[PDB]
Amino acid sequence: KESAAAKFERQHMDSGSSNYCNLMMCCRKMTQGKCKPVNTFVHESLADVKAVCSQKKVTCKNGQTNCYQSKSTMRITDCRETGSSKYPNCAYKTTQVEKHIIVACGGKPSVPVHFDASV
Ligand SMILES: O=c1ccn([C@@H]2O[C@H](CO)[C@@H](OP(=O)(O)O)[C@H]2O)c(=O)[nH]1
Ligand SMILES: Nc1ncnc2c1ncn2[C@H]1O[C@H](CO)[C@@H](O)[C@H]1O
Repeated sequence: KESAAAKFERQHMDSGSSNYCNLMMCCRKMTQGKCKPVNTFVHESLADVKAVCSQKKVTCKNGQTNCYQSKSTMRITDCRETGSSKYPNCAYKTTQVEKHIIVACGGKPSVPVHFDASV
């Protein structure tokens, strides 16, 4: 069983083309069983992302208060399923932007365990 922190790294970290999401959603296993409809990859170092856990506290979309917002914008890519997408033939629109990220943090040490939003 993969931990929440490991799942966060696999689905969201790509510390670092229109086919980017199509390749990544597949390699990171977000197209098995169903096409994950929306996902965000963060291109900052794992250290910079883990640091968000000690940055600005904000409320989580689900109501929890263990969420934090990055102090700076970060380079991210949003992958969104296209209308033509249909499992097992998933298809994604890739959009790069620079925005702040909001993540839920948990564990000891407190590390990201869920990508909540970009803002
Ligand atoms: O900007 C956003 C907002 C939400 N999500 C994702 O959308 C899914 C539904 O909220 C969540 O993934 P999960 O199914 O693993 O919990 C969350 O990570 C993103 O990737 N980016
Ligand atoms: N605010 C949140 N805090 C922690 N985990 C969350 C939150 N929203 C969704 N999740 C989920 O993401 C985790 C993925 O490992 C699940 O364990 C479940 O907690």
